Amino acid sequence: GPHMATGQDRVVALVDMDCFFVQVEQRQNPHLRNKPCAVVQYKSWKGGGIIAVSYEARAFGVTRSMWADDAKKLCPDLLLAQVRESRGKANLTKYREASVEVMEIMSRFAVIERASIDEAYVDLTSAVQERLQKLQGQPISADLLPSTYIEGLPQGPTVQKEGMRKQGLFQWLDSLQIDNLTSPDLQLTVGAVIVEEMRAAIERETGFQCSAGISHNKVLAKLACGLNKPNRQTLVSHGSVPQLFSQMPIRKIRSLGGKLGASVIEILGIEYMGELTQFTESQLQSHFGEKNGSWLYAMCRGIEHDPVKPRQLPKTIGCSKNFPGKTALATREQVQWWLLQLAQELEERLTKDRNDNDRVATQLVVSIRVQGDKRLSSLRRCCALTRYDAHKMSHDAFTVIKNCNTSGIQTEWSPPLTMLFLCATKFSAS
DNA sequence: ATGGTGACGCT
DNA sequence: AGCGTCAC
Ligand SMILES: Nc1ccn([C@H]2C[C@H](O)[C@@H](COP(=O)(O)NP(=O)(O)OP(=O)(O)O)O2)c(=O)n1
Ligand SMILES: [Mg+2]
Ligand SMILES: [Mg+2]
Repeated sequence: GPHMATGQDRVVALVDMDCFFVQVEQRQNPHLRNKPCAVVQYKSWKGGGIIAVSYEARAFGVTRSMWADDAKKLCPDLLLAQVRESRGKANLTKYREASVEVMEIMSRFAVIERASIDEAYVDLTSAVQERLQKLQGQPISADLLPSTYIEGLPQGPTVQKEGMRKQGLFQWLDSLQIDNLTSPDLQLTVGAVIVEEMRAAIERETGFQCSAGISHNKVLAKLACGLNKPNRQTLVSHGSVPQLFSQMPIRKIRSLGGKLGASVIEILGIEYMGELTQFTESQLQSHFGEKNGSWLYAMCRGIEHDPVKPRQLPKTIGCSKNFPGKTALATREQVQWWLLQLAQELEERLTKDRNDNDRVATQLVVSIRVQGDKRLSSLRRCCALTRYDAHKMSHDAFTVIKNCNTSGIQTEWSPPLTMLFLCATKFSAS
């Protein structure tokens, strides 16, 4: 009791852009605003692969990974924006640049951890402590939280979404202990006021809307973020965790959406995150390893210690292309031409990175797939990256992979190559 | 024949 | 080092 850590020591937010690549295209092209629309890559094969989908198009059943020809069957008026193609491949520069817009804004508020192209964690603990000193025990108006949901409320003793949101917010604020600066719930609430300001800045300065979660750790903030997406933010308090977890499928928690989470379900015979509380730490460690068992034991109680890492920039800059089915690369000339395309895009991105960010990459990782292997990568080889030169990079890549070629005949490639990937890594200051 | 990414863990 | 998992 008096020695039981409750994992209420930090205020962490996760900001996640709404339908991000679609909003980038809608900002650019006003004709796509407030329409069913999707972003597609590669138009020739079944109208292109959908990679992002506006909320209006989601209502028709359009999803990511669908072919656009198929999505048009569900939504005949779907509008499409296509990813740029340069050097024979999809080029994601525009989305990378839009991501820097958002991340630079967020960084004004707090140090961020870039978790993906469209989301960042924020450790707001310090900012909250400072704002609590100005909010000199004065209560927090609902007007300061105009887009905030308090998960689990309203509860206890209006049939529209906004009415429910407000009732829940009022319950929460009416019970809050504003005179106590160390109250975790108070800290979260001030965290949420800060996130409202951050989200308004993002929208004002970019035109982009986003969702956010506010809780005491990354996993709860991420989970919270998705509860009321789009264009809303969600506060998940420590106290909300038992009910929230009681019906929360295990696969919804970050890192449990794959084989480990499946093994939790299978081995333990459970379905919901809350059901984990019934195992000892040692029991969990015995099935899932020391690190995972300890993490699960705490996480099912709403407790996690993973810090928000101070890192705004990607640690790797990579370029890849798949060559599926019959397009697989079967000649040495093909392999070299495409290694060069990749190397050229990579050179351009690396040169810009070095000018903007005062660093240089030092290692080149070369990864390939051969026809017939059913693993993402078949083979990964590193070499030194000593010059930002596409012909050098492409020549070196070829050098480190050429003995994969089981062909006797000189100019053929066997088995043919279904993927090429160049990744610049091991950055140093410059 | 979603594809083109990116972070991190294990041995 | 090279392989694997998990995810946006
Ligand atoms: N498999 C995936 C997942 C994401 N992305 C890109 C396109 C997305 O717009 C963007 C962000 O991913 P996301 O957050 O998973 N989804 P998105 O922002 O489109 O919609 P929301 O559900 O977040 O509103 O990354 C991708 O290209 N391939
Ligand atoms: Mg998003
Ligand atoms: Mg995201």
